[PDB]
Amino acid sequence: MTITPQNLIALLPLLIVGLTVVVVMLSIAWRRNHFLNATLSVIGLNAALVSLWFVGQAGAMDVTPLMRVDGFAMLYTGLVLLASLATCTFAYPWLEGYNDNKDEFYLLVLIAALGGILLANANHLASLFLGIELISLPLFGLVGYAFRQKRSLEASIKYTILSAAASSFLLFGMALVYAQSGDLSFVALGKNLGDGMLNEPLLLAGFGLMIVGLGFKLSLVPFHLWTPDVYQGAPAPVSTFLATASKIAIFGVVMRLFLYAPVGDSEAIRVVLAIIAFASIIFGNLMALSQTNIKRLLGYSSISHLGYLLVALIALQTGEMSMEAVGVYLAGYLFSSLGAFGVVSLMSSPYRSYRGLFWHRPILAAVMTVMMLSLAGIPMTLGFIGKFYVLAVGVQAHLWWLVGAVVVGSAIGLYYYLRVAVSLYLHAPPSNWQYSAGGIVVLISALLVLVLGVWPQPLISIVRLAMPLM
Amino acid sequence: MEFAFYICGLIAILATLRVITHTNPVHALLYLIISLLAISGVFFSLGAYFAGALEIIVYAGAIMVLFVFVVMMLNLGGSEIEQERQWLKPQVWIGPAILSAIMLVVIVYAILGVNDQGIDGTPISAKAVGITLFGPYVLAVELASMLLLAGLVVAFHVGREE
Amino acid sequence: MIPLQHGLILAAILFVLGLTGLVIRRNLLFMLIGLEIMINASALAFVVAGSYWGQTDGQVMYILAISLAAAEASIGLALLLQLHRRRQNLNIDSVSEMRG
Amino acid sequence: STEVIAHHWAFAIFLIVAIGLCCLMLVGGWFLGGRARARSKNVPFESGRLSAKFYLVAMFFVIFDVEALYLFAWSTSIRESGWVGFVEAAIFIFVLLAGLVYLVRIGALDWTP
Amino acid sequence: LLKRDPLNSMMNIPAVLSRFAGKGLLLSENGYLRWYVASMSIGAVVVLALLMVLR
Ligand SMILES: CCCCCCCCCCCCCCCCCC(=O)OC[C@H](COP(=O)(O)OCCN)OC(=O)CCCCCCCCCCCCCCCCC
Ligand SMILES: CCCCCCCCCCCCCCCCCCCC
Repeated sequence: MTITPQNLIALLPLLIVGLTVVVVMLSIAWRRNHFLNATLSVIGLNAALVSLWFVGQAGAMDVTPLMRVDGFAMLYTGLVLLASLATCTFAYPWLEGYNDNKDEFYLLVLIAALGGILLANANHLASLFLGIELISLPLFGLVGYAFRQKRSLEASIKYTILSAAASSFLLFGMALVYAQSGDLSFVALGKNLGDGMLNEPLLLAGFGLMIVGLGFKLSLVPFHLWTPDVYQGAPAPVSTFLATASKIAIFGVVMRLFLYAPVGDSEAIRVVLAIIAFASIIFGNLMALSQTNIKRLLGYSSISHLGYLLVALIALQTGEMSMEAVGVYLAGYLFSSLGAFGVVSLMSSPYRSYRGLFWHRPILAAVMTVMMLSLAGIPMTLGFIGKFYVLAVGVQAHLWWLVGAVVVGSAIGLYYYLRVAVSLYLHAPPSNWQYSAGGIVVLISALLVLVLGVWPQPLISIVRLAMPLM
Repeated sequence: MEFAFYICGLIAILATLRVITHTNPVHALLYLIISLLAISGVFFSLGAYFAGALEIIVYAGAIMVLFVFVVMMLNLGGSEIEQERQWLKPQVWIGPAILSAIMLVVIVYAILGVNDQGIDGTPISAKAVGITLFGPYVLAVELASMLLLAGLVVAFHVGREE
Repeated sequence: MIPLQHGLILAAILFVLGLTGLVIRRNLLFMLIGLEIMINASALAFVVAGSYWGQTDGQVMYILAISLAAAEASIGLALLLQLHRRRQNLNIDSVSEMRG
Repeated sequence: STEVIAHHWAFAIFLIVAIGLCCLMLVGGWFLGGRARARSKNVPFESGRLSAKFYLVAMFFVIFDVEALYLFAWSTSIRESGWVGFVEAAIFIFVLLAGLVYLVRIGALDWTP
Repeated sequence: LLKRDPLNSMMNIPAVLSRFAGKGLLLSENGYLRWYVASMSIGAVVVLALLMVLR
């Protein structure tokens, strides 16, 4: 299929972010200016976020034998773009203290955002693979951006080796799937099977290797052991981006792949993902019980939240609001993780103990305790709305083991989240507008969490508007 | 056609087995180059002429050149590598080998249970691959250029000397 | 006349051999070598799958595979170079400071 | 056909005879000629750490060789791709030249300090 | 006999079970990359075997 001007206007955030990559690269080639390159990157990401309006007025259509644009793609593109914008905003005061070159950071953030947009728009195995790699490799650079530090270099090496292994696993999986089916489109993965013979062994093994790669990319048990180390060792804006944008884009493409494929309603795949989600929730909540480090704690939190996401994933073909639950939960999780990792970044900036935070930084302490109440699914917070959606979807499809796992993991998460949120207020022994901009970002994130936890109807209507093709 | 395929596959398997059980990095890289040549012969036997040409041009001509370059600059004299031989120590290698073994039997069970009409070996020229590459696969080309650019920027930022 | 199953078996054998070399070797260079073996075996499987169906999609996926392999080898060798520059060893078990 | 298999046989004979020719050249060089010993004969001739710029140059060769393979695939199918494929390849070369200019200006391709 | 509240300890038994399970599960995070790759291959074997059994 050729490309039309309507297909070009469907390509608007991808083209805008790519043009931003080229412009920022040429500006770095002209003269190394941190402020101007950061401003150009933020301008390009905001331009793509604005041009999502024109993409929405363009309608839902198919641009490539690879790409499909609908409201689902707009919602995930907007989430990825917002996460990238917050990552740049948090990264500028951190990069104010970096002795080496700071301008490549925003180039890598823009390329990873480009990969996230491609993963949001992906309707093909090639686009899935290229979006995963386009997210992964700039994250290899960003995790080891402070390569002089021991922890950052260790996390970069671990992430690079493990993600190369997961990329090979995923690629061999789609190789087996394409050997079985003969078409790499999402809709044709198992379309040549009928009369109850959907569980062909080669297709199931290829999808299993794809599950191995994606469950690495989604921090799902037992491909989750990288998450606390890579989260801790990486810089805190990089931890923010890796927690929000990569996970959201990869889960969106997994959502689209399991909706569109005929093999997605297989019983064996459903049971395997049920086991993975159960173990992910239980293990991620249990392993964060005795964590004194905030970053590893939030990595195990990411594992648990992705387990709740997979619980919402499993009931896709049976329930009707599974995608709506995933969208509401992902908006809430983006806001909560953005706020928490942003306060962590603002306390880690510039590049050179959360106890007693209220006595010198009260606003950041309030924002942190709002997000740790949000990640626990406490009412008046958007994470509660997401957990309620997950529980409703689990109750509809009679996923009782998953529902009990969500309740037990919620209790354990309540324990450690409240431990940190109340360690904030105990007793223990800047001056630029970009730090204030990061503070405004985390403050609006906390206000959004509180308002959409009290009044979740506009977000529900927005997510219900983001309906993919049938 | 089939005889060349089976001979090249056997050569690639034996060469890869020699890579994963060697102590000399240059010998391991040379055996890896030999396996890449054999897999290129497999590609040429199956009619994917462009794939084999790219295996020897790029995989056996650029990437392994980069690996050989790095091994040259490290001056690897086997310090605590040849003096350890811990991979040849059995209780280290029995576990992962049996892991890959049971994974291989599961994948072989998957492979043997599929329809196979045979590969006719019709040669697919690079002209058709180029037509497809700039036809139904255009975003793949541009975003792969961006991926190579990302790798360029990342490894330039990491691999400086100062 | 070449069976598809034999080519897929060869690709799977090279894949699991690359994984074995990735696991059992402490040296980061040999793990990078094993990763290259795994991704090249996956590219071989995709080429065989494309050749059975008479489609150029297998070779296109091979091209994307080797683009990823080249860029990943570049990044991994840069990380190995910095590890050898500041640590004077390639032991991947020595870099284990972050745990628990 | 007969002509194609005759071409395959001729190519196989070419490769085999070339490899056997250099192998027999080695065999003749090693087998013929007397051998004699000296004390410093085995010592390497030395007239009586490497920089990372080598790695950078080889890395740039690898990356631009992959983009060269993309242009290789384009160049053999230029007429059937039409003006649309020309626009796509122009964007591709624009990205390539932007990356090259960025490498030039930051001194990545500058060998001398 | 009851001054130590036995039912309170009976319902606090899940708390110590969760603590013990978390302490045991944290041993898998030893920080070694080779063990991480081995765990990924273990998960691949387990997922593939479960998919073959339930098919
Ligand atoms: C002899 C016993 C073993 C001795 C030691 C090993 C020596 C090397 C063995 C491997 C290379 C040679 C294999 C034999 C090839 C003989 C020619 C042949 O089989 O041609 C068939 C086919 C011709 O093309 P096609 O169109 O498919 O033909 C159908 C008829 N019209 O051909 C094709 O389609 C492609 C033919 C193969 C690809 C070209 C050659 C690749 C060479 C790779 C070398 C790898 C490294 C070897 C290292 C050896 C030492 C360790
Ligand atoms: C210092 C750290 C060293 C880490 C070495 C890790 C080695 C892992 C070996 C795994 C062996 C598995 C054997 C088979 C287990 C049962 C079958 C698979 C699971 C069902």
